[PDB]
Amino acid sequence: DKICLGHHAVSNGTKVNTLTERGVEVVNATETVERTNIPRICSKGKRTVDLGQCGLLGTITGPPQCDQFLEFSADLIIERREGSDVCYPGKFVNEEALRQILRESGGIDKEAMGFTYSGIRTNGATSACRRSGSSFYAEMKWLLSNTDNAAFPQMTKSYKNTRKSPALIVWGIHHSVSTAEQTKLYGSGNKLVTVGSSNYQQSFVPSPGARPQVNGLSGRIDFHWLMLNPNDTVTFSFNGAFIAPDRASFLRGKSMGIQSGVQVDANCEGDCYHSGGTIISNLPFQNIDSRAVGKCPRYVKQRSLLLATGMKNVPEIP
Amino acid sequence: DKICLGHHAVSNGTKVNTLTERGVEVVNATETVERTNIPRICSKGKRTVDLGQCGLLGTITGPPQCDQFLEFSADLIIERREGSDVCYPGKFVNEEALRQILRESGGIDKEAMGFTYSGIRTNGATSACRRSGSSFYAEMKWLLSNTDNAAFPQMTKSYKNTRKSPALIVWGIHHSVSTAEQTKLYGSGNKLVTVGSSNYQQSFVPSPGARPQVNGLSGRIDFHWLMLNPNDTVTFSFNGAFIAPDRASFLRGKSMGIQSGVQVDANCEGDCYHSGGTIISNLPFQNIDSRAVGKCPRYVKQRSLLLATGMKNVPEIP
Amino acid sequence: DKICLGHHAVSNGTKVNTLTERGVEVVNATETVERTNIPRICSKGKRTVDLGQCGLLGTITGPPQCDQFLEFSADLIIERREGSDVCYPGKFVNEEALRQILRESGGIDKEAMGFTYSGIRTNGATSACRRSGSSFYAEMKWLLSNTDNAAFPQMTKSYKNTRKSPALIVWGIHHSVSTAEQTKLYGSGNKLVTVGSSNYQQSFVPSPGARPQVNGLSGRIDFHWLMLNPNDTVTFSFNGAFIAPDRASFLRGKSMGIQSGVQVDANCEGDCYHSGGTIISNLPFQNIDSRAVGKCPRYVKQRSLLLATGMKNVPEIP
Amino acid sequence: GAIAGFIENGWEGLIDGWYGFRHQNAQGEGTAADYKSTQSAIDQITGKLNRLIEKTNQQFELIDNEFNEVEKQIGNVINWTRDSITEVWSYNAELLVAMENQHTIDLADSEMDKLYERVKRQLRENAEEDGTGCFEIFHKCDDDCMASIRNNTYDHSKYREEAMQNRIQ
Amino acid sequence: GAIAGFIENGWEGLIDGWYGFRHQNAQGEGTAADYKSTQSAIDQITGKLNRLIEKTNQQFELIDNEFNEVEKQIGNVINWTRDSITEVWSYNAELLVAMENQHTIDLADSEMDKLYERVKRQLRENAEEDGTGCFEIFHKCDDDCMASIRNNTYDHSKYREEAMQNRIQ
Amino acid sequence: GAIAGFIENGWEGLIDGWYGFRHQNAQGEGTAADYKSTQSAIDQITGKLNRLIEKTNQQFELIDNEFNEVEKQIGNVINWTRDSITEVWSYNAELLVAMENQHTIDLADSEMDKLYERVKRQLRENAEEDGTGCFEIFHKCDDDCMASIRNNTYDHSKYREEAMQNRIQ
Ligand SMILES: *[C@@H]1O[C@H](CO)[C@@H](O[C@@H]2O[C@H](CO)[C@@H](O)[C@H](O)[C@H]2NC(C)=O)[C@H](O)[C@H]1NC(C)=O
Ligand SMILES: *[C@@H]1O[C@H](CO)[C@@H](O[C@@H]2O[C@H](CO)[C@@H](O)[C@H](O)[C@H]2NC(C)=O)[C@H](O)[C@H]1NC(C)=O
Ligand SMILES: *[C@@H]1O[C@H](CO)[C@@H](O[C@@H]2O[C@H](CO)[C@@H](O)[C@H](O)[C@H]2NC(C)=O)[C@H](O)[C@H]1NC(C)=O
Ligand SMILES: *[C@@H]1O[C@H](CO)[C@@H](O)[C@H](O)[C@H]1NC(C)=O
Ligand SMILES: *[C@@H]1O[C@H](CO)[C@@H](O)[C@H](O)[C@H]1NC(C)=O
Ligand SMILES: *[C@@H]1O[C@H](CO)[C@@H](O)[C@H](O)[C@H]1NC(C)=O
Ligand SMILES: *[C@@H]1O[C@H](CO)[C@@H](O)[C@H](O)[C@H]1NC(C)=O
Ligand SMILES: *[C@@H]1O[C@H](CO)[C@@H](O)[C@H](O)[C@H]1NC(C)=O
Ligand SMILES: *[C@@H]1O[C@H](CO)[C@@H](O)[C@H](O)[C@H]1NC(C)=O
Repeated sequence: DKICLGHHAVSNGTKVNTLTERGVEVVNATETVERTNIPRICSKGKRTVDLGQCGLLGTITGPPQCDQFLEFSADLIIERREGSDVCYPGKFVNEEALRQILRESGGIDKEAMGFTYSGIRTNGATSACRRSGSSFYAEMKWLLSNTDNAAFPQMTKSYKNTRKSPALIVWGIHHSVSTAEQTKLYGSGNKLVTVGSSNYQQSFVPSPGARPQVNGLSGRIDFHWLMLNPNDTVTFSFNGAFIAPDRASFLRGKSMGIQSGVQVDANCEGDCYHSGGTIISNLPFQNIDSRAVGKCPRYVKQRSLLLATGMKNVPEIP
Repeated sequence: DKICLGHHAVSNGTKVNTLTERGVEVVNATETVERTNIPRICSKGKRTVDLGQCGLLGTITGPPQCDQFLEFSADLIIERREGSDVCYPGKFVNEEALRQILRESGGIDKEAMGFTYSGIRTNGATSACRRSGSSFYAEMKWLLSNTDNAAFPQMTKSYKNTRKSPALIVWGIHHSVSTAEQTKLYGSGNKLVTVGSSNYQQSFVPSPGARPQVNGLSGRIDFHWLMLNPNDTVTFSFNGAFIAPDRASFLRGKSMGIQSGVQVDANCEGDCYHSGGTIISNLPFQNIDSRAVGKCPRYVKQRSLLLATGMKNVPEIP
Repeated sequence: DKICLGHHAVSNGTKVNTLTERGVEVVNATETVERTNIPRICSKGKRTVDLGQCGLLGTITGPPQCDQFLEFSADLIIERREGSDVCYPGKFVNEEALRQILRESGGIDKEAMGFTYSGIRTNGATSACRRSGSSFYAEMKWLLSNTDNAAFPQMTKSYKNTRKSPALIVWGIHHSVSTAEQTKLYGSGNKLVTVGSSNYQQSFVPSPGARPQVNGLSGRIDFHWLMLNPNDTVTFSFNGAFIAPDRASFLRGKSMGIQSGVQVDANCEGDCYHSGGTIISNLPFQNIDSRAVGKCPRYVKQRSLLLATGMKNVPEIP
Repeated sequence: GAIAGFIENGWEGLIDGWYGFRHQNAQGEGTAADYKSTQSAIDQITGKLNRLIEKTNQQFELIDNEFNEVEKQIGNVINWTRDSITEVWSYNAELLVAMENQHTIDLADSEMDKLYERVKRQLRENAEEDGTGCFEIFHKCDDDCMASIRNNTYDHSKYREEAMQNRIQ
Repeated sequence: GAIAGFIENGWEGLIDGWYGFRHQNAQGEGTAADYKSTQSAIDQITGKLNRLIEKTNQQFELIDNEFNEVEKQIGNVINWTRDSITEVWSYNAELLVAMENQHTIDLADSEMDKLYERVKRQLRENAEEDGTGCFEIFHKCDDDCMASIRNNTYDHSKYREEAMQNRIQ
Repeated sequence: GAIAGFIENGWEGLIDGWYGFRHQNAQGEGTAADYKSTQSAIDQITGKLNRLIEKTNQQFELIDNEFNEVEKQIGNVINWTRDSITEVWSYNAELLVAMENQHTIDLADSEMDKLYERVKRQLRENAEEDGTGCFEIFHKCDDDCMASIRNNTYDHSKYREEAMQNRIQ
């Protein structure tokens, strides 16, 4: 008569690593590193906007591409590679800092700044901003002299933020293809634009000159921005080459922005994104994308790290 | 006859975590995460200066608020929220880099740069720098033309650092409310200021224009700085709108700077600070402030991580 | 009759640390923290260039010191402290970003940009760039007016990158010692230089003024650069004070750059470098240099961390 | 036609538990799983699993741009920081799993010993170890007796006379 | 009115030590703490504590500003770096304590076994395990005899005849 | 002139192995190393070593400059990041070695116990523990008998009568 103590075992053993051994067989194991990607943006539960051809910074200035998004609202914001912030060729100064701000803004609320003009044209337009016909940035006014080569009057415009949130203010400096063109638009002489706040002081001079044709145009409009504190005032002093704002922007609340090249899905629910889709996993680590954002498992180099969920496998003596 | 082997146990058991269990009782445990804050700045043993209304950068230029600190010496430097670097409205370029430098300077030693002037006023003053009457920055000279609208002579001033430590040099560009005011002070025509070293080259043009009233004033003075290497020379070329230095600064030794809103205590001895006070602890971690500075336990998210200091608690069979 | 079970032991025991004890003796241990430095740059297998007196940025502009390296090729690039990017006094804007780019370029391929000039001198030279006699940067053209004080014609030059890699383009702004000297070289009036791409827009004005003598000279040439995308074009608009490029640069492939002050060795084979030499080790950590680059063990504070390679040492009862 | 326990070999037939009993008597051979030891091991392993599921509430946002590349200097600083942090987590991950796996294996070996030692203490002086994880029982142990050992209702006093006799001669 | 040892239950009355002895003889019941096993455990635990007290000499200074907020881009890079480093230390802290606690518990269980096994080796063939962490002593063991076991001065040769007799019949 | 095993003292004369046997019989005293236990320990320790040799393929490049110091703000951010990362690796290194060393020591103690327990199971009822890691053998065990124990060819059935006799009286 005999009684033996034993433990189970299999022929289906899987190898893992320990402090000592490499490839020690255990009875059962599970993966800790996620590699399974969902090639969609799972947006269920999240108010989602697909900017498409609209560049994120364009939502503030308003090229034709962004007409739908001038006061957009979102929990999840998606930039696309085809997106463009611009109709008339140019770029923002400190663009990326501004993008990062808008990605978590929750969208924007626009409000008129109430600038009035006299002895001056405001209908500056271009073929590059076609909206039915030639037009311009929807939130901006392209100011000219009045006739041609005529002198541009020195002007001063101010705006106080009477709200409880900071106001996003944007203006543009126009760089003509030639001093001849600058003169034709704003008159002769040097041109100066000053922007004053109570925590901000900057200055701007235009730079006329030949540049490569972009959208058929060799002129550039570069945009500038500041955040205006509550009850603070911005003042604009200028005498030409100034792209004035018509409305200011106010951040709605909270959101998250991503850059992606895959479709959206409002059926799937997710919380960790990358340009290739959504990572839904309870696993502590992932090997899909290091730049993934949201609430994510930590990115690792290894594609697989097996965690033993069973004892060491010891084959039965046959 | 019988002998039993056993171990102690309690009814006062405290729960901890392991690799496997969550809330396993042990006989005794201790906290590893500090949460106990001392709402004071424990300064015993440390030479401490409470800048109060004086902004740290103000110690170099010298508004009335910083008259006590023009050549201050410290082991521990404390900035306050009410502090201001400025009397006449303005700001430093690259301000934060300069603050970080002064926080560990050990204080400053001032030395005359020995600039002499002719055909020019140097008594530029303002109501915003009231010191008995109207005055100006103590370490700076506000240069004017001579009468009013009169031409400002082109000037060139140089200064060699004959010491073994780098010299902190500061100058200012004045931005008038209008070109009319700029002309009244420095004469007509464009204005240029050039600053040359042997490792530094920069240039400056003033930007007259209307700005919001700060301290009743719509003009701005923005300050610039460089570090002058030993035996190297700085040269100032200018023709107006130039706020000249009178003295240079030399760093005394070593210190640490903090920003705080609680009182100072010269009785308590500390080495880890945050805006809310001092963390004195032998514990490896703390959950008080992530931005705490000095010699500190590492900041963690968790408020509590209990370390077992005793065996597993097993209640006696009643 | 008796049989005993035992384990080996020594009098030559070495102390290590555990979770509990500090200085527990084990039979044998080995070091995990490398401290053994090879005071050479082990370059076997790697195509190595020792720039010596040539500064890395100088390889693009071409002072006499870099004549050997104008189209250099390397796997390993070594900067030296005596190196200089400059003959005529000046510096690059965004210098360090450019250095970081060249350190991993694999060297540079130069290609003519094909600029032609009329009504203008191009033989701008200086005593500071002595190459047999007075000369200038090898890859650049110092443009003047024609006679003296004569007007500099407005010019516009463009260049398209017809290759599949981005082109490194460099130009210079000349800052004269005085407006008198600026006028003597480029004529009277304000001077403007504009640089336009399809992703880049900048502008430049010279700043004449007295500066400390460097290499006997008080003028400064500061260099600027951009990367030109394939099929994109850069356009230069200027009327004086412009240091034009003659050739563009193309990155060869892949390399690594280091800064060192020790000799080179083509016999030793290495992969982890610092300014003091090469770290060759299978150990996981090192305590030699925190800023070491290449493929390295992780830097640690401790000079020694002994790993037990044997059991606990228990002395025999005598 | 002998049976053996742990110590050179597991049992591929024990399919209703992790640890178990295998006996042979006049009634034949049998195998049953022990609940308490198996459940202890499963509770500890699942305990590990849940601990590794505890999600983080830290949210991270974009710090650079893969359409419009950021400025070189700040971009290289960012990449250098990220790659540094990735090395750290890659190391942490590797070490965590290796450490946990070593512990999973060891506590499993531990449970096997605790079961064996328990049975040894039940049988007292009525059995001897065969050296393969089994006990030679020096008395008649039918299926009912074998079952009594498995549920700790075995009273060694009942078989002690009979067993000590057979052990001594 | 029986006594029991470790294995289902500790002793809330053992208040002068961590590990101890509990006996019953004609003189009655008694409990005393073992010094060597208790001191070993305390030395190892305090050893852990001191290791976690070893302060760092690395000093850190302000890298941003909570009165005058730094520039957005460099500020977001800084926040992203700090939060990343905080996640790392939060993880390290959690893992360290969990790991140390598992070890503290295990080495404590180990000391209990070493004490039990030592006593088992002292008593040789004069005792049997009852299965509750106790030894049934098959001879007369008065208080002086019980004390001799506690200080390892127990000579099993002295009681072996008497004990083996009572064990066999 | 007694011999003793593990439990207060190692053997400085065991120079051809980590674990071993030491006997005394009429033929005298002898010491030999056990291969299987020694090789197990060596394989596990070298296994640790190789695991710590697994080189990283991550390459790092210069992010600042020690000839021409970078801008103050970005330079302080870089230094703060590097020093932070150094603290992390310094901690990791310290913890890794301490953890591994604790494990190396423990698995070594484990191998010693497994060897001792194996021998105990070979000898069955023909021996008794002396309490110093040795076995008093209650029969004649010449060099050939001692060698049979070392290579697990010892049949306790052969000496059981003779041994049980000497044990009981
Ligand atoms: C092998 O391990 C896996 C992982 O633990 C086990 O699968 C789990 O099963 C439980 C209950 O059936 C589920 O709650 C888990 O979600 C499963 N995990 C996964 C990753 O699928 C599996 O049961 C184990 N094998 C055996 C035979 O028990
Ligand atoms: C429970 O654990 C704490 C922490 O180790 C013990 O308190 C320590 O006591 C020693 C000596 O009395 C002091 O040196 C430590 O500074 C104390 N630590 C703390 C955090 O106060 C306490 O003794 C333990 N409980 C018992 C009953 O021993
Ligand atoms: C003490 O430990 C060291 C480190 O493991 C041992 O030296 C190793 O020996 C093996 C084979 O001889 C080599 O493959 C390793 O490269 C050696 N390592 C080092 C760092 O030199 C040494 O053998 C150990 N001592 C004894 C007596 O075995
Ligand atoms: C708002 O601004 C006005 C002037 O624009 C100023 O007098 C006042 O102090 C500010 N704050 C409040 C709360 O009104
Ligand atoms: C100091 O400066 C002078 C000129 O200002 C220069 O000639 C000299 O080389 C410098 N160094 C020393 C050590 O004098
Ligand atoms: C290249 O540039 C030309 C004009 O310079 C443009 O028309 C063309 O689209 C560009 N791309 C290709 C592939 O030719
Ligand atoms: C950062 O890393 C990505 C991924 O390799 C690379 O494409 C990018 O160019 C890097 N950033 C910079 C500024 O080089
Ligand atoms: C950095 O984090 C702090 C704490 O939440 C926040 O107040 C601050 O705005 C952040 N910095 C930037 C630039 O957003
Ligand atoms: C970074 O650290 C090095 C090493 O101490 C130091 O020399 C350097 O000055 C630091 N960088 C800055 C910008 O202070």
